[PDB]
Amino acid sequence: GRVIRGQRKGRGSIFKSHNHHRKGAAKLRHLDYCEKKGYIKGLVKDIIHDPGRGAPLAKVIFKRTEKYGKKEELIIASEGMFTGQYISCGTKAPLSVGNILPIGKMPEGTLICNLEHRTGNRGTLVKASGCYATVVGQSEDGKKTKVRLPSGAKKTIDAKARAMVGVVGAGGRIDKPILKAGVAHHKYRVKRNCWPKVRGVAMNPVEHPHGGGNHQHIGHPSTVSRSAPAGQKVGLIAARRTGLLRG
RNA sequence: ACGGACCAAGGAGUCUAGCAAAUGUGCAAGUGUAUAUGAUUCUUUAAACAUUUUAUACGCAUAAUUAAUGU
RNA sequence: AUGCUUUAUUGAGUACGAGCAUAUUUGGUAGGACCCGAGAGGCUUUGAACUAAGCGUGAUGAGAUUGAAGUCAGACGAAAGUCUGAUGGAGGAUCGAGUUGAUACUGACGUGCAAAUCGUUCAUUUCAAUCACGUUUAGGGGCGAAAGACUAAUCGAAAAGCCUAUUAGCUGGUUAUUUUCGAAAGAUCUCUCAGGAUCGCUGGAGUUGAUUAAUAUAAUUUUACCAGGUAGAGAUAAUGA
RNA sequence: UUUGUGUUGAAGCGAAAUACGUGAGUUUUCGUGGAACAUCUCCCUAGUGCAGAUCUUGGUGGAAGUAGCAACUAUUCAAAUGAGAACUUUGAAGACUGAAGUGGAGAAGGGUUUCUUGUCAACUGUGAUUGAACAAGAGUUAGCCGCUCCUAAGGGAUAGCUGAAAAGUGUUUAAAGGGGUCCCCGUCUCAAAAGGGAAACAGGUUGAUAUUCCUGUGCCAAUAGUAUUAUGAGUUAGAUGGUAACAUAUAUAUAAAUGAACUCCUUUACAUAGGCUUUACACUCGGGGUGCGUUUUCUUUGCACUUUACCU
RNA sequence: UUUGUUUUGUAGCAAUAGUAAUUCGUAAUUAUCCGAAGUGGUAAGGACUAUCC
RNA sequence: AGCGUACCAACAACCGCAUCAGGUCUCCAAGGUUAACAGCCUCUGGUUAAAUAGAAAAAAGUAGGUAAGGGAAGUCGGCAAAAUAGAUCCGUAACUUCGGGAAAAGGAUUGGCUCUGAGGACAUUAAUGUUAACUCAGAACUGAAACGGACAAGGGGAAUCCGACUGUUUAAUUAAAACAUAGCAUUGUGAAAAGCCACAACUGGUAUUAACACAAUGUGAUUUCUGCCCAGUGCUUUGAAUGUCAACUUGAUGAAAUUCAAUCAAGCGCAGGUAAACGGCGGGAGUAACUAUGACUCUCUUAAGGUAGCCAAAUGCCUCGUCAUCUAAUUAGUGACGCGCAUGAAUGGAUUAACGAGAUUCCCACUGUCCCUACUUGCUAUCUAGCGAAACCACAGCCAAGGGAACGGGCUUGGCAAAAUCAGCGGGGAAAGAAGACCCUGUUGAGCUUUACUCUAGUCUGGCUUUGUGAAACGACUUAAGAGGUGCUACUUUUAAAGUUGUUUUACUUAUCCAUUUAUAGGGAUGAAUUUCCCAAUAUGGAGACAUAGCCAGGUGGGGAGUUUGACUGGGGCGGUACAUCUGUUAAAUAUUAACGCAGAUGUCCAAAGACAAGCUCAAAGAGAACAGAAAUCUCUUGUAGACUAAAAGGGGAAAAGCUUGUUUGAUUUCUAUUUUCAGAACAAGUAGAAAACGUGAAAGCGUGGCCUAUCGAUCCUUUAUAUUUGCAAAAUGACGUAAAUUACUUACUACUGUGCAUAUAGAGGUGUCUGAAAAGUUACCACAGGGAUAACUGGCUUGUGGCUGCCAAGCGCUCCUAGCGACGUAGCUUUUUGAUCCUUCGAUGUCGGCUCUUCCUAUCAUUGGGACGCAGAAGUCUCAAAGUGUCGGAUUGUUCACCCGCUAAUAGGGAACGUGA
RNA sequence: AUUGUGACAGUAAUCCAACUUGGUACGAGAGGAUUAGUUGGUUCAGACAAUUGGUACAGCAAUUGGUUGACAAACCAGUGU
Ligand SMILES: [Mg+2]
Ligand SMILES: [Mg+2]
Ligand SMILES: [Mg+2]
Ligand SMILES: [Mg+2]
Ligand SMILES: [Mg+2]
Ligand SMILES: [Mg+2]
Ligand SMILES: [Mg+2]
Ligand SMILES: [Mg+2]
Ligand SMILES: [Mg+2]
Ligand SMILES: [Mg+2]
Ligand SMILES: [Mg+2]
Ligand SMILES: [Mg+2]
Ligand SMILES: [Mg+2]
Ligand SMILES: [Mg+2]
Ligand SMILES: [Mg+2]
Ligand SMILES: [Mg+2]
Ligand SMILES: [Mg+2]
Ligand SMILES: [Mg+2]
Ligand SMILES: [Mg+2]
Ligand SMILES: [Mg+2]
Ligand SMILES: [Mg+2]
Ligand SMILES: [Mg+2]
Ligand SMILES: [Mg+2]
Ligand SMILES: [Mg+2]
Ligand SMILES: [Mg+2]
Ligand SMILES: [Mg+2]
Ligand SMILES: [Mg+2]
Ligand SMILES: [Mg+2]
Ligand SMILES: [Mg+2]
Ligand SMILES: [Mg+2]
Ligand SMILES: [Mg+2]
Ligand SMILES: [Mg+2]
Ligand SMILES: [Mg+2]
Ligand SMILES: [Mg+2]
Ligand SMILES: [Mg+2]
Ligand SMILES: [Mg+2]
Ligand SMILES: [Mg+2]
Ligand SMILES: [Mg+2]
Ligand SMILES: [Mg+2]
Ligand SMILES: [Mg+2]
Ligand SMILES: [Mg+2]
Ligand SMILES: [Mg+2]
Ligand SMILES: [Mg+2]
Ligand SMILES: [Mg+2]
Ligand SMILES: [Mg+2]
Ligand SMILES: [Mg+2]
Ligand SMILES: [Mg+2]
Ligand SMILES: [Mg+2]
Ligand SMILES: [Mg+2]
Ligand SMILES: [Mg+2]
Ligand SMILES: [Mg+2]
Ligand SMILES: [Mg+2]
Ligand SMILES: [Mg+2]
Ligand SMILES: [Mg+2]
Ligand SMILES: [Mg+2]
Ligand SMILES: [Mg+2]
Ligand SMILES: [Mg+2]
Ligand SMILES: [Mg+2]
Ligand SMILES: [Mg+2]
Ligand SMILES: [Mg+2]
Ligand SMILES: [Mg+2]
Ligand SMILES: [Mg+2]
Ligand SMILES: [Mg+2]
Ligand SMILES: [Mg+2]
Ligand SMILES: [Mg+2]
Ligand SMILES: [Mg+2]
Ligand SMILES: [Mg+2]
Ligand SMILES: [Mg+2]
Ligand SMILES: [Mg+2]
Ligand SMILES: [Mg+2]
Ligand SMILES: [Mg+2]
Ligand SMILES: [Mg+2]
Ligand SMILES: [Mg+2]
Ligand SMILES: [Mg+2]
Ligand SMILES: [Mg+2]
Ligand SMILES: [Mg+2]
Ligand SMILES: [Mg+2]
Ligand SMILES: [Mg+2]
Ligand SMILES: [Mg+2]
Ligand SMILES: [Mg+2]
Ligand SMILES: [Mg+2]
Ligand SMILES: [Mg+2]
Ligand SMILES: [Mg+2]
Ligand SMILES: [Mg+2]
Ligand SMILES: [Mg+2]
Ligand SMILES: [Mg+2]
Ligand SMILES: [Mg+2]
Ligand SMILES: [Mg+2]
Ligand SMILES: [Mg+2]
Ligand SMILES: [Mg+2]
Ligand SMILES: [Mg+2]
Ligand SMILES: [Mg+2]
Ligand SMILES: [Mg+2]
Ligand SMILES: [Mg+2]
Ligand SMILES: [Mg+2]
Ligand SMILES: [Mg+2]
Ligand SMILES: [Mg+2]
Ligand SMILES: [Mg+2]
Repeated sequence: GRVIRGQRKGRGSIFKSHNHHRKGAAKLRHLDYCEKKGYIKGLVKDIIHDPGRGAPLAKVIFKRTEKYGKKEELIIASEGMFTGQYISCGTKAPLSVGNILPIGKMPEGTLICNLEHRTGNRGTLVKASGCYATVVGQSEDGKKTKVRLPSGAKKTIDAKARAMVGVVGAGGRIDKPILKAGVAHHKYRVKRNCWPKVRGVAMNPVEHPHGGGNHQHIGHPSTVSRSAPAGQKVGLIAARRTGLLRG
């Protein structure tokens, strides 16, 4: 047989990310003395667009505290921020949209985004456009905070980790029909080489488990086990259930 | 039924190991001078000549049979 | 126990030794093995000047048609709203040169101009558009809007050199004269039925005999003796009609 | 081993014989040839005897003076040269290409095919005096056109870590290297003759080069120390005008309006579609001047020329 | 510092160059190089409007 | 400063083997007509050359043009060609996703010349002057009624099938209904200990990412829908109640090696979920006031019994289904019907405007497709001067028949047969090209698949090491309180003490691992910014002896590797076993003898159905005896086997080989000579005997399985029996046994000597392909060596079947065998049907039908001349000589065949390699 | 060089209609021949061009675009139409 299409992606030759015009990685600010004792405030200079990403980025300027000079950050922007705005980051910053606070000082019900799942991590969890989380519970002895992730899962975090108040901007962009093949050609042109897609039952047996036959059918159960080797896991992977959902 | 338009040159049961039968030769209860060494051997000679100054190198034969101690 | 005894059975055993060395020929075995002949397998290297996909930097598409939202004006109407004229320039919109392709004649040619060309006809031109140079991906691997397609006239596994004079129960060939003898195409076993081993049929060596109109001998008769259930017959004898 | 032939002609080859043998073959004559050749007296030895294998290499036939020498509209008259002109040169005709040209200028690829002179053994599928064939000599000139410098998609390396090595990765805890006077910054190197980017124009000139040569007029970059003269400005440690938007150094030449560490910004620097508008090049009309053409008839007529670069 | 001009200059380069003509012996002269408008083919600049999961 | 600078850029300087009609990237761009850088003509610049020229000019070709009357009658099919086209002014249906359809369909006009009208700017005063530039309307005249005059330039309409649309594809035979697509649905994953994927290892891709994300599948716009089944196969969830399931570990025994036990791994099992997972979704019988039908009922039965829909559909064999319509005539088209061989719901069902170099039917226009051909132009062909190849070639080229390897140029017998040469042509040379690609064979391959055989990367699970420091709690070996029984003894029975060892559960930080940074302040209270108080004196943060890593062990594992997938055979395959055996016959009177010949049997059975002895006589019939009868049990007569003897068939058997009794284990251990098959090998199955111990009978005797002919198995390995026989490579193991003697290394004698293993001899565990390999499929993507030893055509022998012709006379014909016929039976002929066979061809004889063209036959349809009738005439029927002359136009189908509409004089049947593809 | 003989080989014509005979023969009626004659036609064969039609790069005329200054005369657009 021949190596399957999904196996070739791990070599990373024509399947690497398309990133010529991207603007940089979005991080929080590095944890230091100011955000551990008081707070520090930086000024929003511009909201810009990142070619591969749905959400927009804010360009925000802080003033160096250990030397004379200015410093730059790129941060996922929450819906409501404007150019000319001052935001404040630290353990003692007030509760307002756009500030960055430790999650252990937020009351129950607050909507947060751009969260650290470990302290000092510089933000990993809630980042896609239109997404938010919810603070659901606080530990009685401190030290622990409970949140509800966009997928619906519940997760307990260290209570010193940081997050931004508000929701990710540019929300609602999965409600417009794409409606044309060329529109999707332009969409993935700036992401990676994953489109269009030929389906397995239309191939020959050498190159897919679904190939061959005189009638274009699968011929074997399409739910495969978690333990199958690389060239064989191709249908529905370790599915607990199939068919239309009814609840 | 297949190969062959014509002419000249080339073109296919051999070599080595190991066994047997047949036949020629030498000696004969024996037979074969191994590897070496010797010599008034040294164009030929890489051939030929020699054998350690009641005489235990080795092979095959002179005795068979049995899993075997053995006989 | 220095085991004994006629027993019976077995040995490639014994009963006053024949062997060893050496030419040559022939037979069967291994080797390139009488000569020339695969489809394949393995080890190590070369190629993206063609073509496939991604990426960087640049360049290119005569002319014409249609007329979306927005805007100005006029007419109705109690409100809500509705009618007519112009302006405007949207769309994987329409026709069509060039460019990019290849529907039909199942046309020409088919010892071609050409190892895919020529003529007319046809599809396509603001977009999933076309071209150049640079750059990434290398063989059981790559690339594929998917035809087992393409990867230098080579792809249901590229090209180059070695292992290698690989192996073939199968096709083809196998070179001076005269003289003498002269077949088999049955049989047994066989992953055996286009093969092989074994018997039979043939040749060549050698000894023992006969050479005494004898004896041994004979695909022949005669004399003596033996065994048989086919042709014929029977159905009033058995069985079955 | 024996015993023989040859310049008074060996081997080989061609045609033969009142010749021998059942036969394969021996033997001899004449011609050509010009230097070696046998042994049958008996033995030894081998890469030792061809009609074929779509056998191997080389040479030669019938087919046969045959198939054929058909795209791209098309040729004619006279003269020169020459041994010899349908396809070399000159003049006169009739025509084609028709700016999306067999017109001009470059890239990839080629490497002297370029030029002048000579010249025809072979080639230029008919001819050939022609030619990109053959021979002998020549010809390519830059501060301003390019490369060279920058960085891109990317390639190769360093430290470390893997692996027997060959090789694979490329900061993954390097006392990394460099630069601003001791302190700061901080891996190296290559990859674009269409992307970024100091600076030039016109006329003339050769058989063959030209924004490169000649003539004239300009521009850009660089230029160390010491003095001396000259130009100009400023305080007698740094000038003025305007209410403002902002402006001012015109000396051969608008050259000078202080400003260290440290810090911020701008230019380089950027997609597509649609119409409106401006300037330059292009084309056209009517006057003036100059040359040419038609002219039985008509035509104050038909055609050509009437130009002006960078730089200040 | 105000006017039609006393007046020149193709603003300098620049006519000394180029082009089209007419003469003079086997290289020199001389004359011209100037008045008003249309069409929109190509190129570049300007101020704008629109499109993008 | 250094390096480049000539020339070509295709037209002969480049690549294509060449001076090849091919391929190959950028910039400049005039006049006329026009919307136009289109087409046609022209000025500047370039050229007048092409591997040749002259003459002639017929067949045939190739590229073109025209054609009276008809108008698709041609053909599989309107293939090719024709018709239409620019602008302006009118007029436009069904249907529809309201955007379209649309250039729908249709109608009228257009030259030239002479005129009229309408559209701007500027500067002096509603007046006056100076000046453009191209468009658009109207009118009169005019001409062989012509005018987008050349160039350029849509045919349209009514319907059916498929795909929604723009897009993509097999470079060089397939451009599509195939792929893609938006829309819809399902699955996995909260992260540097995560999902999917790469790598030998170290390390990487997605990732400059974070559920509105990345990854893996299916279906394929909109509209309206998406039924029932979790039994099977997959996937997935719970676990010490729970069976099975490794290493390690612990215990018991033993001199030890061993041996025997026990225990919370994952898997499977047990118990659930899931169909927009793979997939599935029934028969029989009766019944309503005429028939017919079956709302209704009864019955078998599944995990569930095909629901909404839809149909002789690109899906229906029968089939050219039945009805209607379209035509003159319809295997075609459309609309209906439905027990549908074998329709059906994201394997998507049913529809659908717009779109398409997609598949089909009809209508108008148009025409040389056709009736039915003719004429004409260029370039070839032709003759000449120059120049000048190749394929192919056993030898060569007239026929008829014969025989022959069954189709001859050569052989036999005949016909005949007279130099040399030019141009055409396609009957033959079973013509050329290529070691047949279909079929079979080979102990020759390869690609692909899987619940074929054997393995393997990856992945999941357990142990040991890496691996340090404290604590607690439950066990278990080591002690003390008992119901009982047992023959002192020998064993379970109640609650803390013993030292150690173990599960498990926590705490610590320094091993180990991860993250962030410029390793930049010890814990609490849309200007510029640089020369306080209290509390204590490993860069930081997060995990932590768990991960990770190394060795070993178990599960899963077509993702991957290697290999296999019998023989016979009226071709192979499917069937069967004729593959190891046995009875009768074919078998031709010794013996042997074939076929997928004929009628059958075998892989067993028996403590007696084996051995011996004695007594007895069987099947059946007749007569007779209470219930008793056709048959119960009793006597008597007759009785050559007509019974019985395990199982096929054949042979044998009467004081027995059969039945009934009595006693028994000869169905026992060892050895020879030999018969059957046959090589005169094995196995196996038999015959005659010898040595030993026994049974039976009074005894002579008989007995080594079954009255005779079938009833079965090598090497290697394993397993139990036998022995006064052996071994384990320098030696010993009963035993210092028995006698002496010591002052010890003393002397002599003996059949009998550790665990475990090996070995000799005998039986058993099995190979049925039976003289004995551990073995699944597919190839329509295909390879190689061969085969006319072997299939798919023509030809050859045969003639069952197919077709045609005879003989006899029951009966038909009102009557009457034979005008015309002829049942029950019988003899032939032909090779225009289909079979049977396998002789020729597999280093190749082109495989259906039509079109075209010639010739042959007669078994005569018409035309010529006759005979007979159940013959008035007319019209016909049977038959003789006879092959001279004819034997058509169309609708449907690829058709041969068939069927219908027509005309005719009649619309006969056949052959020539199933005549005829250079 | 003219005119001839002619062995042998090839060979060619075919079928139909109407009318008269005749509403006759025959027949109860209904119906209704043969044969011969006349005038035409189908298929085939061998020629031919007075008439009709087809054909055009003899010829004459008309005309679109372009080009010679105009008229006249012409030419190009592979045969412009
Ligand atoms: Mg496919
Ligand atoms: Mg597979
Ligand atoms: Mg499908
Ligand atoms: Mg052969
Ligand atoms: Mg041949
Ligand atoms: Mg030779
Ligand atoms: Mg000898
Ligand atoms: Mg060989
Ligand atoms: Mg192999
Ligand atoms: Mg390339
Ligand atoms: Mg590319
Ligand atoms: Mg379009
Ligand atoms: Mg073509
Ligand atoms: Mg063709
Ligand atoms: Mg396929
Ligand atoms: Mg070989
Ligand atoms: Mg003889
Ligand atoms: Mg053979
Ligand atoms: Mg007998
Ligand atoms: Mg008889
Ligand atoms: Mg000699
Ligand atoms: Mg000499
Ligand atoms: Mg030889
Ligand atoms: Mg030869
Ligand atoms: Mg010729
Ligand atoms: Mg020439
Ligand atoms: Mg032309
Ligand atoms: Mg021209
Ligand atoms: Mg043009
Ligand atoms: Mg030259
Ligand atoms: Mg020259
Ligand atoms: Mg020549
Ligand atoms: Mg030269
Ligand atoms: Mg420069
Ligand atoms: Mg880079
Ligand atoms: Mg560089
Ligand atoms: Mg540049
Ligand atoms: Mg030059
Ligand atoms: Mg130069
Ligand atoms: Mg040059
Ligand atoms: Mg080459
Ligand atoms: Mg060329
Ligand atoms: Mg040429
Ligand atoms: Mg012609
Ligand atoms: Mg005409
Ligand atoms: Mg006509
Ligand atoms: Mg028809
Ligand atoms: Mg027809
Ligand atoms: Mg057509
Ligand atoms: Mg329509
Ligand atoms: Mg489509
Ligand atoms: Mg399309
Ligand atoms: Mg193709
Ligand atoms: Mg095609
Ligand atoms: Mg599809
Ligand atoms: Mg999809
Ligand atoms: Mg659909
Ligand atoms: Mg289930
Ligand atoms: Mg378990
Ligand atoms: Mg199925
Ligand atoms: Mg139904
Ligand atoms: Mg239908
Ligand atoms: Mg029809
Ligand atoms: Mg079904
Ligand atoms: Mg369903
Ligand atoms: Mg289905
Ligand atoms: Mg010619
Ligand atoms: Mg030749
Ligand atoms: Mg013949
Ligand atoms: Mg022949
Ligand atoms: Mg003859
Ligand atoms: Mg022929
Ligand atoms: Mg073959
Ligand atoms: Mg072959
Ligand atoms: Mg294989
Ligand atoms: Mg496999
Ligand atoms: Mg077979
Ligand atoms: Mg006999
Ligand atoms: Mg008897
Ligand atoms: Mg008895
Ligand atoms: Mg018995
Ligand atoms: Mg066998
Ligand atoms: Mg056998
Ligand atoms: Mg296979
Ligand atoms: Mg045969
Ligand atoms: Mg017959
Ligand atoms: Mg042949
Ligand atoms: Mg052939
Ligand atoms: Mg043939
Ligand atoms: Mg008749
Ligand atoms: Mg008849
Ligand atoms: Mg035929
Ligand atoms: Mg026949
Ligand atoms: Mg053909
Ligand atoms: Mg045919
Ligand atoms: Mg033929
Ligand atoms: Mg006429
Ligand atoms: Mg005429």
